[PDB]
Amino acid sequence: AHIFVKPELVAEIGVKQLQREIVLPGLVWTNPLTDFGGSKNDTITVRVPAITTA
Amino acid sequence: AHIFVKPELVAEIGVKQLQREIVLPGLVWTNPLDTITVRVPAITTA
Repeated sequence: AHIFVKPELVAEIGVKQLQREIVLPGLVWTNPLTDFGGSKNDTITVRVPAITTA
Repeated sequence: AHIFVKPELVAEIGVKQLQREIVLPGLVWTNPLDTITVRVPAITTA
């Protein structure tokens, strides 16, 4: 029978892998403490004030 | 290897111990002054 030699075409019709929408990083508390360098063991230990009872 | 001398930073970021909200005082009849007496007016019949 008739046999033809043809290329193998490749196209990008816009399909892809569906992925999550980024929401979480904009919500949590980011960077209250910055000077991690210049502190022992990379720790910026936060103080919490004292309360008392009468 | 390399050794650096760094201080222990202590910073306050607004985190504080959670405390109650003062609501009850001001809703109760307070009388600044040893003791005080309150006189209730008399009522009668007819």
